Amino acid sequence: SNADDMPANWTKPTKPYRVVGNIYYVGTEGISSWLITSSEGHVVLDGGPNAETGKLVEHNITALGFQLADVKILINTHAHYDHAGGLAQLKADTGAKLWISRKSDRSFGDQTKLKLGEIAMVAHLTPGHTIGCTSWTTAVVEKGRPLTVTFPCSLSVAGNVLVGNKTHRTIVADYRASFAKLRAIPTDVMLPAHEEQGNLLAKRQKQLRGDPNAFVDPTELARFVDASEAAFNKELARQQAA
Ligand SMILES: [Cl-]
Ligand SMILES: [Cl-]
Ligand SMILES: [Mg+2]
Ligand code: NI
Ligand SMILES: [Zn+2]
Ligand SMILES: [Zn+2]
Ligand SMILES: [Zn+2]
Repeated sequence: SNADDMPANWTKPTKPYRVVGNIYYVGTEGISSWLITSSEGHVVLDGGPNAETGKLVEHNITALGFQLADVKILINTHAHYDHAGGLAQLKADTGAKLWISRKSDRSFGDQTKLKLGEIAMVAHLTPGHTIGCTSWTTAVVEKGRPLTVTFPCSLSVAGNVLVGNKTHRTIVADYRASFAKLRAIPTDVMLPAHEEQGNLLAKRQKQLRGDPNAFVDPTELARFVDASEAAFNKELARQQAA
């Protein structure tokens, strides 16, 4: 069965940086983690694949000039190890409250609003890969220009049973509804959970060369959903033939 070897870049350090507005990238080369800041405290979304990368996230937060003690809320895209594995370490070292859609401190439902000072975020449940998959949205202002931001879950089909799933019986219908929900979200800035899903490394280089809108592409979430759904369709067709 699945050997769960980790691609090398999932645990490879990369320099943290400001993306847009009050959103900062603090993850690894391959696995995203995001710091969203306010004068009343910060949110961290995802923690990388293990306790060691959770420590790396901590040090990226403080390398950007912020205080770890000011992290107040931890959130998640989906609760598998590659995105959630570092959250327990961050929880222990920050005393922050861990939000997880229904060890967690608060459950939440679809359209839940998270507010912390200037931070306003909205959870959009996007079940499929797991029943708890959560995509997050927010908005920022960058050089006086308003921008909408979406943190989609991974839209993965890795290890999913799509025909005769006895656990998640509605899995195919959930995926298809989640695809539709994500398409219906206007999104100037898509910030995905894996580097290759957003070309984040190359965008960071564009930014260092002076591109002020390197992360802005209002068509990208539609293109990501379309690509994830094509891969979903292919895997579904394979499992149906077998
Ligand atoms: Cl996913
Ligand atoms: Cl994934
Ligand atoms: Mg827009
Ligand atoms: Ni389309
Ligand atoms: Zn997963
Ligand atoms: Zn992943
Ligand atoms: Zn998902």
